[PDB]
Amino acid sequence: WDGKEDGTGTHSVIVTQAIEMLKHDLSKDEPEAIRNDLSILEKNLHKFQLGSTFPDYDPNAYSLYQDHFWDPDTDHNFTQDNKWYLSYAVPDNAESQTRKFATLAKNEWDKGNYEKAAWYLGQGMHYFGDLNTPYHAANVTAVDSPGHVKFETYAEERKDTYRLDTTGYNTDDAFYKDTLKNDNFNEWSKGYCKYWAKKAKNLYYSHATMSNSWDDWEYAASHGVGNAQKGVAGYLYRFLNDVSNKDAVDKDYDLNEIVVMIKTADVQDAGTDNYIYFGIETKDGVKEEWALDNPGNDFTRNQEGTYTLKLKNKNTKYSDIKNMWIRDEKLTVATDGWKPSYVKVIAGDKVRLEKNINEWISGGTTYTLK
Ligand SMILES: [Ca+2]
Ligand SMILES: [Ca+2]
Ligand SMILES: [Zn+2]
Ligand SMILES: [Zn+2]
Ligand SMILES: [Zn+2]
Repeated sequence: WDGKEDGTGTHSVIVTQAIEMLKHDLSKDEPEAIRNDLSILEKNLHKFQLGSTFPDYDPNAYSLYQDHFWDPDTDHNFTQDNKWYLSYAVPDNAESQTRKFATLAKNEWDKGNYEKAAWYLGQGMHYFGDLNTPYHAANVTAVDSPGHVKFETYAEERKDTYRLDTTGYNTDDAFYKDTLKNDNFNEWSKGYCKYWAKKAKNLYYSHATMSNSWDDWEYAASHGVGNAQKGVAGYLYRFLNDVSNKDAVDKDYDLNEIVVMIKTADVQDAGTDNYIYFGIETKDGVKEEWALDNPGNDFTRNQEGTYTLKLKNKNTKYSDIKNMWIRDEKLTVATDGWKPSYVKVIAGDKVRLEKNINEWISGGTTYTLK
């Protein structure tokens, strides 16, 4: 959907209206902690709105915004499904970005930086809103259709007439309780995004094509914007339970992947063209190393990049890991330097590591994280 950098437009209306819906839907039996925590989110509504539009204006965005797309039936974005775009392939998609940002936001909340929590959470709800956008869930780019941008502008012009006051439910009903029943957050999130994205893909094929009428577009756009609002209301419910519930027993799951986020500092010579690797060693001594390389540039000055690393072993839990590292390999004998600001690591439902670095790393060295 459309948005503007100042935190307005369709994406902002969606998340803002979603807050109003949750307030209305909160049942008389809900604990005070959920209400209180929602109020903290309301106090930082501005940062939440800004988050909700930011990814369209992130200076580290990929050239084609391919992470804003997600086809629920293939589990891929268009650069992995469409033959013309295979050399832009990137594992990151709108489903995966939703939970990256939800997980990031929980960690900020645990630390008490509610402003940043709300900014991160708004970014997560941006991607979630995109997977509710028919063109995005059908993997149809702005390039493949002039109708794509046209459809989002149409939606934008009418966004205020799409505002819902409620889901149709209170938080005692299955709509909201379903979001709580699976302790595996990543699995629930993927499953919940699958439900909404498939609805949006159906809406593309049935109603939002370039050979559909104007009445068909109003339908696709009002259901689409409405679905996003509903979906966000539920997502927020689960989020607010995850950060407020002290008595919830915490679970552990085998990792399919590790998400590694790195920012390179904004000083002279901070960047590098060296090969950069992330690595782990389990307790049994098994070793896995990945190259950090999305297509296009990596580790240029001031650049934030996210690297999703698929595990070769399937019976690995985070607590099996003994060592982590970043390794810097240089092509040539000539001395060079890289200054990373930070590394964050996500595995499962949690940010496992946040390490401020701000120290130079020579090529041919290894930096130890754990
Ligand atoms: Ca350098
Ligand atoms: Ca690259
Ligand atoms: Zn959008
Ligand atoms: Zn779009
Ligand atoms: Zn987007």
